[PDB]
Order: sequence, then C-alpha cells, then structure tokens
Amino acid sequence: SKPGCYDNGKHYQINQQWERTYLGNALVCTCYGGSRGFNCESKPEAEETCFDKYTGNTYRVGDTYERPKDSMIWDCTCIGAGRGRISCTIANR
Repeated sequence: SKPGCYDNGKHYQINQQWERTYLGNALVCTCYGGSRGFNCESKPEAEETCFDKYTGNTYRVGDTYERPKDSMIWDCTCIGAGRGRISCTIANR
C-alpha cells in the first residue's frame, strides 16, 4: 500500500501535472491521488466552437444541427472538443 503517480517512467507526486502523449500526440496529465488517479488531456486550446469544413460556418459545441446528404438523413453533432468530431448518425426516429 502506497500512493503516488507513476507516468512516463517518472515518479511524480499527487496533485502534480506532467506532459505525456496519447498514442503519439500531445497529452498533459494531472494526478489526483492513489485512488482518484489521473486524467490525461491534449494541449488545451479553448473548446467550444466548430467550422464545418463542408461549408465553413460557425457552430457551438452545445448545439446540434442536421445535415441532409444523399438519400439518407443524419443528425450531425458539433462534437468538436479536441478539434472537430462532428458525428453524423442516422435519425433516431
């Protein structure tokens, strides 16, 4: 039994922050203890906005917007966050 935070082959102390990588991309990490653990995250850069490479409009992350494409309707969601994860899944109903 012993607390601490082992990452990147280093021995940091709880409540400590360090820089890592998720597979192969920037990814910071913050220790919360031996029980809470740590939650990594990519170099923050203001999360709350889109672009819509399709046309290039402005949409928030807290709002959905359908997008008619082809003979199939989908409900695209401005799931930017990290950058742009606009998920478009067929209508629920």
